[PDB]
Amino acid sequence: DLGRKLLEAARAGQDDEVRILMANGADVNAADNTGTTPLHLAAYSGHLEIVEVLLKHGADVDASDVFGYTPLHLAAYWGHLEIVEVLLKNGADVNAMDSDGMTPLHLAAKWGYLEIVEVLLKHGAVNAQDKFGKTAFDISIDNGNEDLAQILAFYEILHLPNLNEEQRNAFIQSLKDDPSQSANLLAEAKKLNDAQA
Repeated sequence: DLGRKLLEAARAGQDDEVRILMANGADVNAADNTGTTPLHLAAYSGHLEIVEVLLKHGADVDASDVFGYTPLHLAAYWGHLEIVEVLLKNGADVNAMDSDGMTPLHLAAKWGYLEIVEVLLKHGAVNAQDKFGKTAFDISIDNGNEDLAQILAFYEILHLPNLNEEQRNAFIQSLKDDPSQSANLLAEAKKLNDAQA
């Protein structure tokens, strides 16, 4: 049973066993009844090289399990920066949502992965609300993570349509003087954004 062997080797990080299983015609996109594929297990376990091989042989980069998790979800949840970069480089939907409406940005913000949040925003990650109506910034505020709230408020302020350059740079400079106030400045910015619309 080559599919099961490929799933086991993908989860255990056995690179040469994955190569040999591929050489015998194992299905790159073999999924168990939960919808979990070898790319899922390699992105979850943190095996970058197996991610690169699987993607090289045609692994579905946007395969979702019965919970709605894509491999990008798993890489963001478990803090695998380089696997996030590799999956995005191979066309992963940066805005994929799970059963709870959560994007990889939500899961990366949940654990305070600053670099993964940066990489996701570089690839055009969108600000979305989960089932609880919460954004990645809200998650940043529920936790005591000042840096993450500062970055996410930087991006929210950066993308407001009705602020002019002097106001936007004033809010950004106000995000570098005291980051503890990142939650208040964004609200001030949003009020101004809606007064000039």
